[PDB]
Amino acid sequence: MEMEKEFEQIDKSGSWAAIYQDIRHEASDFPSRVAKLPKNKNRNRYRDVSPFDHSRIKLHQEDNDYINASLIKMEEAQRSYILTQGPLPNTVGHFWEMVWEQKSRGVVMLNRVMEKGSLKCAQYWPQKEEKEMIFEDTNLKLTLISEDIKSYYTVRQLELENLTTQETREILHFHYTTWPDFGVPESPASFLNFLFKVRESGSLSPEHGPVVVHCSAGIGRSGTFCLADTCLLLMDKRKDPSSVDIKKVLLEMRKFRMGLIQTADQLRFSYLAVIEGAKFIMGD
Ligand SMILES: Cn1nccc1C(=O)NCc1cccs1
Repeated sequence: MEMEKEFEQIDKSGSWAAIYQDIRHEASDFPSRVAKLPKNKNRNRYRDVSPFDHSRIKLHQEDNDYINASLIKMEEAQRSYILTQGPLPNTVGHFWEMVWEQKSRGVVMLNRVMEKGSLKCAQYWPQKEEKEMIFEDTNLKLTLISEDIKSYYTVRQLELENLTTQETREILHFHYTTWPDFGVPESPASFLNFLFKVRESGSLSPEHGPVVVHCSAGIGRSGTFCLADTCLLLMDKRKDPSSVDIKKVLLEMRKFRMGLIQTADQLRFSYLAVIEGAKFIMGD
């Protein structure tokens, strides 16, 4: 079926939970043996969220190459994304090592450091220009260059230096700051505006390594971001945009990381975002 009318048909029939459970039943199951080794327990935020072995990002290190991060490679859309958990106190150096080694231009953050009165990820970037951060375990230096605070998101320019070679690179930090502590946003308008700002920066384009996207577990809000982006790109590429099947795209992405889209409310929000986004693209 088309998307917008499949949408109203699920609303009128109140069957979002049943649709979402079907997706969960059909999703791929692949091994995640490296994630479950005992030496990696303090590298995982949640015991039930792990990268598959076949798609995990490897650190360029001979001691321990493990990070909780996955490469989502979308062949028809010609887009790739790295989805990862919010960094932990003992993995902030690994996180920036990955950004460096994978040649990423941008980092997309969809959570606040504290939500619901608890810490959802480490404070992994510097908050003042004159107070830079040094990660001694991976030999990197990170400096805040500029910060632009808007009503729904903040954009930061960061300098990442590899202290071993003295090479430097500019990294863009796109921080969506207004996702509610409970539920999903009422309107997708500010989330779509944010996605378009990430696109306009070049961070999603083929001349750079894959964008790094995270929330707390790296599967819920993070899944919504890449699902909406890929679906809109396919609607632009195909002769028949109504052929794009958001459930099929989501199942394809779940071949690369488990659990993408965590609730039926996030599934409905993803439909809403793609539907509204397709009108603004045109041609309107
Ligand atoms: C050390 N350890 N033993 C078992 C599990 C862990 C662990 O590091 N878990 C992740 C988190 C640490 C602190 C906040 S979340």
